[PDB]
Amino acid sequence: TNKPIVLSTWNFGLHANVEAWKVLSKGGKALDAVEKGVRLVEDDPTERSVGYGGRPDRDGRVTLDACIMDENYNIGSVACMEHIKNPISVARAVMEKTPHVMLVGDGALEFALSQGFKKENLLTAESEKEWKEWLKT
Amino acid sequence: TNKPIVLSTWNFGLHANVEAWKVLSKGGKALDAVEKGVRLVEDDPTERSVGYGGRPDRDGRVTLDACIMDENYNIGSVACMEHIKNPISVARAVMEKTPHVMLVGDGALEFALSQGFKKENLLTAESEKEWKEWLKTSQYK
Amino acid sequence: TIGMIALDAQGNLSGACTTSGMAYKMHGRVGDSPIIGAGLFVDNEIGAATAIGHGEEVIRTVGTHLVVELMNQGRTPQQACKEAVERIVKIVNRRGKNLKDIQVGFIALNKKGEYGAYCIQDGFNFAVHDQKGNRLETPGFALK
Amino acid sequence: TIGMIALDAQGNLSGACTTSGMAYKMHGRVGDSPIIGAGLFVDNEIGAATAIGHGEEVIRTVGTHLVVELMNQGRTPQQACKEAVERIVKIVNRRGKNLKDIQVGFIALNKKGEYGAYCIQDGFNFAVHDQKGNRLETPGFALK
Repeated sequence: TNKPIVLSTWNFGLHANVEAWKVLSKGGKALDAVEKGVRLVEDDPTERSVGYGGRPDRDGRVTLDACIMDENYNIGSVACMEHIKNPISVARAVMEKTPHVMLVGDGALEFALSQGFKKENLLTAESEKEWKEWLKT
Repeated sequence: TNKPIVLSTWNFGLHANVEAWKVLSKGGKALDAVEKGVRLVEDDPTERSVGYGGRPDRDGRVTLDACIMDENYNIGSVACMEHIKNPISVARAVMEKTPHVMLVGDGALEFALSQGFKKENLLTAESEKEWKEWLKTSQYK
Repeated sequence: TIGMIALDAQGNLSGACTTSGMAYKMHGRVGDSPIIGAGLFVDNEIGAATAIGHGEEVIRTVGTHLVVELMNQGRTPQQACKEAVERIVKIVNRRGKNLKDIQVGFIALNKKGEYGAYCIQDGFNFAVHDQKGNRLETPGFALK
Repeated sequence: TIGMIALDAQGNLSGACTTSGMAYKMHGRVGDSPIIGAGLFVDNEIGAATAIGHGEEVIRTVGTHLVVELMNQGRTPQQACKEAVERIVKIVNRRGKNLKDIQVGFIALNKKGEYGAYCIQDGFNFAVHDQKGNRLETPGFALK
């Protein structure tokens, strides 16, 4: 068996993998490794397809979707959630702390605040500019 | 081949099936039959697990989820949509009139309003009273 | 929730699912009803399925997609519903949960207009209308 | 979107998917990333998979659940990803759409730590880290 091992999507996976590997190489759990791996990209405002710096919807709202699945069919999911930089971690909170597996929209944000996540402005200057430029075309 | 044929869930399925069969027995499309069929139950306030008359969330809000799928992998879905009595038909509109397959929340309602659907109050007196009863037994705030 | 699947006079399938969800859910909770593959799945070369039961459990097992894939592998509708529920019971055990706390079931149709239904628990009925008229049937159930 | 799937030193699988979604989407649009069976699926007795491409098309085909069931049925991760893309290509054709307008792909891992990937179109790479190191790998694609 070839283990531990992590795979991730796109070129930005390569640096995300290095973060995941800090957990996996020390014998840590796959769930912790994938969360930390993807949070790196969530946090990065220069990666504009994930998390902070995300290109907005047509109304200028940055809305994020995420889900997580562990080794025993535990799942959590958020969708269309605004203002929280680490949706993967809210998803993990939906999984671990509620009787539900998916929260969306304002409900998802309410829940996130109840768990201590911090409300933030995820629309960067660069994404705002490009959005206003798109409104022109 | 045994066709046409329709199946639906629960005892109220029997009543939906009658509606569906008005389409199917005349050679109509499955997609139209299923939409007509489930809209009966959405419309009925005494059916308290679908549409109008639906039991609210813990905050007293009636939020509806629906999806539809045709014979050639076209799909539409709405989730957590308030105020629209017929979410199956909004889902149908997501499918037919947008480049998306799933809208949720305030966006689902906004799109519904743009398609000519009307805001309605889906919370019945009966459902409001039972909700209030639950607030007491569960002590939720 | 109501789920409905049909096979029309042209031999085409479609389906629909619609719900108010679990009473007194957390605001923003979504169940299986609007999720393709969970609450509803339709493939005109194979069959269609729609689900009942606790939404969270249908979502975690992708249940209607599973039923239709079993039909694709050659199971009849009834065999597919049962075998889906049997896989799902194993998963409940793997989870360490009590089967009595979990209801999942399916109704299914194929391109022949053969049909089937199965659930974890007794207590569900479904309505079937074909040229022999409309009727309420009961499915097999695993928890005996 | 980033999806990530891992097999740890204990031999357990887990996965995560997170996105900002399609740029300039309609308010409220949801793609495949939060949908279990579409953007992500993990079964610790079989394997895991996560999806890339147009969200609407991953949802439509329930693609990661498909890839994992193909592994269940004896396909390698590479074989499963390729077969799932080939069935999706057939569906795009049945739909009358132009394959150039549709990107779907998958990455997959099994319980032995075998892995693989495949996509409709070129231009996608994945990253893989194991004890030999971290590598950027470029999978095959159907649209040639």
